[PDB]
Amino acid sequence: KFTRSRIPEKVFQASPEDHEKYGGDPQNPHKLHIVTRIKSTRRRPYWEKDIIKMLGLEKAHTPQVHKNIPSVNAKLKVVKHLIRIKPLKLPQGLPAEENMSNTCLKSTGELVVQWHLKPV
Amino acid sequence: GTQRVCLVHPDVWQVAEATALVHTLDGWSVVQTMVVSTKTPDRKLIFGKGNFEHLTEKIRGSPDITCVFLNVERMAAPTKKELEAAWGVEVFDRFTVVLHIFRCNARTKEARLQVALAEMPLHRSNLKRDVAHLYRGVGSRYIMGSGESFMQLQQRLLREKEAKIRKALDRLRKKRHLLRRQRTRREFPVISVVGYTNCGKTTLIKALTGDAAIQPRDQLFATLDVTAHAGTLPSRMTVLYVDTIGFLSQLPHGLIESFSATLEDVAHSDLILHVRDVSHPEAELQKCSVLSTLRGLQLPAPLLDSMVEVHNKVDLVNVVPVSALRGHGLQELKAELDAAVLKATGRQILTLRVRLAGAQLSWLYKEATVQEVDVIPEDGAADVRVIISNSAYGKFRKLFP
Amino acid sequence: KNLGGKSSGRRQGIKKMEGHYVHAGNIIATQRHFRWHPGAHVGVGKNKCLYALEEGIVRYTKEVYVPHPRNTEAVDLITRLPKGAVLYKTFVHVVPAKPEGTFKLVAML
Amino acid sequence: SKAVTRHRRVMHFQRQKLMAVTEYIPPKPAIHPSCLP
RNA sequence: GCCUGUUUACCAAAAACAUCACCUCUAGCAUCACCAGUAUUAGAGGCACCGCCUCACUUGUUCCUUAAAUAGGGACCUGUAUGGCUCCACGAGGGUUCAGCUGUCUCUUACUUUUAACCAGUGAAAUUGACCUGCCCGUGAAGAGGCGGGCAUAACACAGCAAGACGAGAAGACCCUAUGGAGCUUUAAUUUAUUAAUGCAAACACCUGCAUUAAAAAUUUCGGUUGGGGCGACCUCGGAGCAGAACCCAACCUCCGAGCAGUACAUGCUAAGACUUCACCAGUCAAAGCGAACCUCAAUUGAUCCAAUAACUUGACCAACGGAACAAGUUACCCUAGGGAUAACAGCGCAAUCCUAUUCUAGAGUCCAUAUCAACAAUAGGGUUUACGACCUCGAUGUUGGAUCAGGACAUCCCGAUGGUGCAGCCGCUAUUAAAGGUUCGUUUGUUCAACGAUUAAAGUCCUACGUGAUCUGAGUUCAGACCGGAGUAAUCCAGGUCGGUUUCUAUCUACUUUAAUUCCUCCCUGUACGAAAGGACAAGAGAAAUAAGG
RNA sequence: ACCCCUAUACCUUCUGCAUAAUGAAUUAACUAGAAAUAACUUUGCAAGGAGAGCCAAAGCUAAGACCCCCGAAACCAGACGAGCUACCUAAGAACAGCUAAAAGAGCACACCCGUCUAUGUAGCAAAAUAGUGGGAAGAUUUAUAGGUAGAGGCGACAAACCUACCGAGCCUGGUGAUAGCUGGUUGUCCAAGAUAGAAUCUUAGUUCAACUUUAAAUUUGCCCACAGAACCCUCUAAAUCCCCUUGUAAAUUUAACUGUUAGUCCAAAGAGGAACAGCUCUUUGGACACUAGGAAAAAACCUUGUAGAGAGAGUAAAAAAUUUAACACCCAUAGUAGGCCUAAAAGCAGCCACCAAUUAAGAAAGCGUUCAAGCUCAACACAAAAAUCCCAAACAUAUA
Ligand SMILES: Nc1nc2c(ncn2[C@@H]2O[C@H](COP(=O)(O)OP(=O)(O)OP(=O)(O)O)[C@@H](O)[C@H]2O)c(=O)[nH]1
Ligand SMILES: Nc1nc2c(ncn2[C@@H]2O[C@H](COP(=O)(O)OP(=O)(O)OP(=O)(O)O)[C@@H](O)[C@H]2O)c(=O)[nH]1
Ligand SMILES: [Mg+2]
Ligand SMILES: [Mg+2]
Ligand SMILES: [Mg+2]
Ligand SMILES: [Mg+2]
Ligand SMILES: [Mg+2]
Ligand SMILES: [Mg+2]
Ligand SMILES: [Mg+2]
Ligand SMILES: [Mg+2]
Ligand SMILES: [Mg+2]
Ligand SMILES: [Mg+2]
Ligand SMILES: [Mg+2]
Ligand SMILES: [Mg+2]
Ligand SMILES: [Mg+2]
Ligand SMILES: [Mg+2]
Ligand SMILES: [Mg+2]
Ligand SMILES: [Mg+2]
Ligand SMILES: [Mg+2]
Ligand SMILES: [Mg+2]
Ligand SMILES: [Mg+2]
Ligand SMILES: [Mg+2]
Ligand SMILES: [Mg+2]
Ligand SMILES: [Mg+2]
Ligand SMILES: [Mg+2]
Ligand SMILES: [Mg+2]
Ligand SMILES: [Mg+2]
Ligand SMILES: [Mg+2]
Ligand SMILES: [Mg+2]
Ligand SMILES: [Mg+2]
Ligand SMILES: [Mg+2]
Ligand SMILES: [Mg+2]
Ligand SMILES: [Mg+2]
Ligand SMILES: [Mg+2]
Ligand SMILES: [Mg+2]
Ligand SMILES: [Mg+2]
Ligand SMILES: [Mg+2]
Ligand SMILES: [Mg+2]
Ligand SMILES: [Mg+2]
Ligand SMILES: [Mg+2]
Ligand SMILES: [Mg+2]
Ligand SMILES: [Mg+2]
Ligand SMILES: [Mg+2]
Ligand SMILES: [Mg+2]
Ligand SMILES: [Mg+2]
Ligand SMILES: [Mg+2]
Ligand SMILES: [Mg+2]
Repeated sequence: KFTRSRIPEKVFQASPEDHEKYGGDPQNPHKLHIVTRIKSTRRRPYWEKDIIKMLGLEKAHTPQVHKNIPSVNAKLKVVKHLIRIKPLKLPQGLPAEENMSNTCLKSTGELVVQWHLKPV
Repeated sequence: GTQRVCLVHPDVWQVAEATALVHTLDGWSVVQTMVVSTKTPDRKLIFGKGNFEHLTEKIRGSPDITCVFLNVERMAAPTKKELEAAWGVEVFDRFTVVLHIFRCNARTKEARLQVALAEMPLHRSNLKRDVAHLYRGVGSRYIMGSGESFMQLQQRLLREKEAKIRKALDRLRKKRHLLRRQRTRREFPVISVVGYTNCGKTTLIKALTGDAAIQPRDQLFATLDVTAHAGTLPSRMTVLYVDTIGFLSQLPHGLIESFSATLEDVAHSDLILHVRDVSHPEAELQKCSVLSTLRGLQLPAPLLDSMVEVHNKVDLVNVVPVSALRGHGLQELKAELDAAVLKATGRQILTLRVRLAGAQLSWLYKEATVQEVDVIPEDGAADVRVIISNSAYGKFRKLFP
Repeated sequence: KNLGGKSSGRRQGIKKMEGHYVHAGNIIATQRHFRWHPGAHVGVGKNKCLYALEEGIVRYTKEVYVPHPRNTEAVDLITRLPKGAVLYKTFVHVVPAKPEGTFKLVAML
Repeated sequence: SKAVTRHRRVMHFQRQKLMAVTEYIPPKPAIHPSCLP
């Protein structure tokens, strides 16, 4: 019978080689995930459909910010084959009230708080 | 597989023969014997009602009886049906039992084909019972399809199977002729060893040839394949003994005649050797049975006339008494076989003077059996006493004038 | 040749898993054999069903098994047990939540 | 069709792709050792 | 079948019905049949003249008939079974046959008339979703003009053809289903309203009322599951696997069981809260309290209504077990509504079965696995058998064979080339290549097949809707009639045998309609090569024919 | 205009239809959802409402909304039918010629019938024509009038015939019979919407459940952290239940309803079959019964889904790979034919030992010998095939 898959915990224990490859320090982990649905929930189990709806990833290629916490991570583990997860980067820090209207999420995963649309 | 059988022998030795037949099955055990006399062998019930009721009550009272072996050549369909209904167990006759042992022992494709031909009558007899589970009540109301009914279709299929078997057996006969071509061309004398079942044909051939691969079994109908083994006679002549299938009495002729494809090697034999089991109480009946079986097989009349006889199993107790296992009269038997092959194959034992040069002596060695060579060095020649066939003599006369 | 075997499932098993608030009289688990044994504040019916004798929380534990001395089969099993061996069984417990009652001032005589 | 078949059962195309992608790749020894001293 | 006769008007004319004759049963009597009659009469029947009796049919062997016979006729041989033998005459009855006859046929041709084609007049029918209506392969709701890949391709008439348009025609007659019909039979259920008898009443035999017994009928039914339906088995309840771990899970799936028993008489009454066989019904557990002492077992059963009882309570192997209060068979005499939800033919899936090829090197082959085979087995290929599945078609895909015409594959039967040989030669066997061409006529039987006769160079294996019924035939099968054998009480039925039995269609579309030959035999080589003999060649050459094509 | 590219009529039915499953030639006209209970919405009045009766523990009054068409074979009642046909009644008629002789006689006209063949099959004909054939003085044929009427008649029984269609006539009426069966069910637009089973003379249907829809009330619904859920059985699967947080916004309950309860393939765990089936049966999940792209065409495989216009753009899945078999050369004396074994068995039929000479040779690893002999070897020396006709065309080398 086809059932829900229990991912062994060893899969989610990064190695030093993984750290070097993907550029992430085990200490000081990132706070937020940018998650984009890159796969259709069609032809996938209803539980994956429901998890996608819960995470609010109904539209494909639409980034969504999520907490990097154990429960959200469990849901993302359930639907990990349909999504792309990246760490949200804040080169200029968190947006403030003043610059809340000038933000932009660049394809690199950086939320720039000044968007001038002018040459550097 | 496993069968406990009650041996019901009608009467008008044979019990011992039927017991041996049962034992041959390797899983069939005789658990009861009933010799019952009757004056009407041909009837729906072979026995008069007085004996029939006693047999029925005895059989049904005995619970170990899985089947009954009626020592009759072949029981008709009504007789089988009535006996089955009365005795509440399966009924087997000589035909069925012999057919079963033939099927069990048959190992070669030729033997399997021949026993299938032998079975064909059994399949025809049991057609109704073998197809009763396929009727499904379909016929005469379904308005389309071939006009053949269920039984007509089954009979057609059985006939087609029999035709296939007969075609295959004809091909086998052709192939056997092809195989015999070479031995016939090189003029090997052929002696076909025939006789009653279990009379010692295989053992005698083993004793004569000296082969060790020959395995004379204790069970009946051990040899189901016609096979040729070479041996040497006192005259240094090589003779080919053909071991054949044994014959049984009170058995349908068709069963054995189904083996004619492989038994035709007997017809092309130069001599026939009847192995009489003299120790057996019914040796005379065995002789009658085997002679009738050979006549049915249509062996050449000259060959049947020239048939030699050897009394095997003489140790247990005009001809040559022999003991195959002990090996008592083998040398004598070989002497008479030598004489018989000389007078049958048209081989002349003659002295022949040859110049000791030109390879005439080597030619004579290779194309004839040089019994002896007396050499005259003064004339530089040799007189060879040799057993030479007519063809070899003609070849020599032309080659070396 | 094979007749019968058409009986449906008894729908037996645990009705209240651990941590479930249970009111007095609730059936905790229905069983054909003694899978879970009665614990504190848990009663057994004629058909071996476990019902809550008090209002509280269901807890499943593993506790040593000491049959009644008149339970001949269990006593024989124990008599045949090697020294040092202790049987264990799963027991169902109801940890009562509310107190039996409170003392209230009813009249200031 | 049962899980165990007398013949090699056809794999679901995704399983076939998985098996093709997870095939053994031998280590290529850069310069062929045969023609090195 | 005695005969002459009768019959299903419109598919059966007969062996069926009748029939003289014979036999069985009933009836002792008149004013509307019988009958204006009276036991030698009348009616209801059976069978079938007469004659002889109270032997016939089945199991095998054989003879005649044919060249050849599953045909026809005649014998003998085994067992079954006062209604059995006997064919005189007769028969559009069913088989066999001598002789003759003949276009039945080998083998078809010529002519005349009709029809036909063109001209003139008059002028339908079914059919028709629209069509701007091609071929191949593949695909697919399992068989494409329309889809995919190729190929082909100016437009049109006219005359032919019948391979397809699963062609037109009839809402398939076969098969299944429907709590759909009807006919018939019954020892199916329920009745005797109606008659005929009696008996008791009423009246002084008849009539009336009430009962009983028969005949006659009447009303109604004839369960379900089901690898189609039938047969068989099963139908309710519980335990265990399948279903390993909360629950739940099908099977005409594998196995076990139950329709109680035993002990007690608080096996009393009440009452929170829960469980629950996936609904409901029903079934379960139970604190506390009153009252008392100080229930085992898995199933172990059944509702409502209605009966018995004063009441409490009890009542169906209602087992088709959620239970109609009480109803069976058969239909080919059948009918209606449907079903390709479901069978028969076909196609299609599959390849158990079947066929074929390689591998092993046991065993046959005198020795020798491999000239030819080949056990135990292994690996492959085919889709011709017997099956299974029920996917298209039941507002029809007409059915086995044969005629006619044949298309295709090669796994080649012959002719061609080649290797091996247990190839001396001739015959052969085996294998590679070769599908241009060819692959007979007859007796029996519907035979496709099979047996037999005579031939041939051979009389190949298959597929093509078991190719080909809008080209033909209907002998069988397979309607309605009728017998013989068997089953049943009967209707009627039967994988038994048989005699008879309506073969529609004027072509709209597609497609098509004038495209260097093989073989046998005779002679010679040559009675040569070869061979001990027997027997007996190739190659090359000459001549004769036959078939096929074209004239 | 065509040529270019894309595009498998519609309806019904079905698991699934371009389907070679049904219907339809086409135009015009006609042709098919009737209604209570309880609910919902809107008013009036209100512990009362209503124009007597009835209801009322906010009810009550009124209104709005709310349920099709055609089709059987049948059954019964009353009429009508014997100008056809079955039989009968009355009184009539016909039957050449020849042979025979008082004939259910023979041949054979008229006449009656209809054996066989051909034609015809919307025909000349709703049963005929031509030939052929049976009877043709009788149980014959036939004209006329009359009679027997359907729970019936009549019948030389063929379940025949009874006014063209008799397993039981025809007409009218009950009657718009009934049909769990088939077919049909007519304006526009949007939205939600495929989902376990039980019982059933029941599996072609229906009621309940489940699912689905609408409106309303309320608060938890889904995902899920530990902890927790059995021994039998020695070991043992994917998982499941429960479940705070967390991410989400749904869930339960109340009121009122229909419709679906004859289903297909794929992945997986299994059962039956034959570890066959596009086979059948359960379980988990997916897809299809809805759009689109791809796998050639394509319901079930892969990608992808929430919908419009655009002559913009980035992508998703998405194109098969393979080509396979050479091989040693030289050389061999010999204890002895090692014993036993056997007629002999000599390296080689079998058993025991298997030493030993020449630099170099197994008391012999395969052939071969009846036995020998002769041959070597070891040792020195230096993949496939089926039937209409293969199937895009091609291409190895221009920088992912
Ligand atoms: N006492 C004894 N027995 C013997 C003799 N010859 C043969 N036998 C036995 O007879 C039986 C015959 O066996 P085979 O020789 O294989 O038989 P066959 O003659 O081939 O006959 P089938 O078994 O029918 O083929 C065996 O038990 C032999 O041992 C003899 O001389 N004496
Ligand atoms: N509960 C119950 N009712 C019964 C039983 N027997 C009969 N009945 C009732 O009677 C009906 C059956 O009628 P019948 O079959 O005629 O009964 P019977 O006792 O065999 O015969 P009668 O007395 O002639 O009716 C049922 O449906 C009930 O109404 C029974 O055993 N139990
Ligand atoms: Mg033998
Ligand atoms: Mg069970
Ligand atoms: Mg007659
Ligand atoms: Mg007559
Ligand atoms: Mg008449
Ligand atoms: Mg007729
Ligand atoms: Mg008539
Ligand atoms: Mg007729
Ligand atoms: Mg008669
Ligand atoms: Mg004939
Ligand atoms: Mg004209
Ligand atoms: Mg096609
Ligand atoms: Mg034309
Ligand atoms: Mg025509
Ligand atoms: Mg078409
Ligand atoms: Mg048609
Ligand atoms: Mg129909
Ligand atoms: Mg019928
Ligand atoms: Mg009915
Ligand atoms: Mg419940
Ligand atoms: Mg029931
Ligand atoms: Mg009939
Ligand atoms: Mg009908
Ligand atoms: Mg079929
Ligand atoms: Mg179907
Ligand atoms: Mg199916
Ligand atoms: Mg049609
Ligand atoms: Mg070939
Ligand atoms: Mg016919
Ligand atoms: Mg006739
Ligand atoms: Mg017939
Ligand atoms: Mg025709
Ligand atoms: Mg159509
Ligand atoms: Mg239809
Ligand atoms: Mg039409
Ligand atoms: Mg009249
Ligand atoms: Mg006259
Ligand atoms: Mg006359
Ligand atoms: Mg009759
Ligand atoms: Mg009849
Ligand atoms: Mg009429
Ligand atoms: Mg109606
Ligand atoms: Mg929608
Ligand atoms: Mg979108
Ligand atoms: Mg060497």
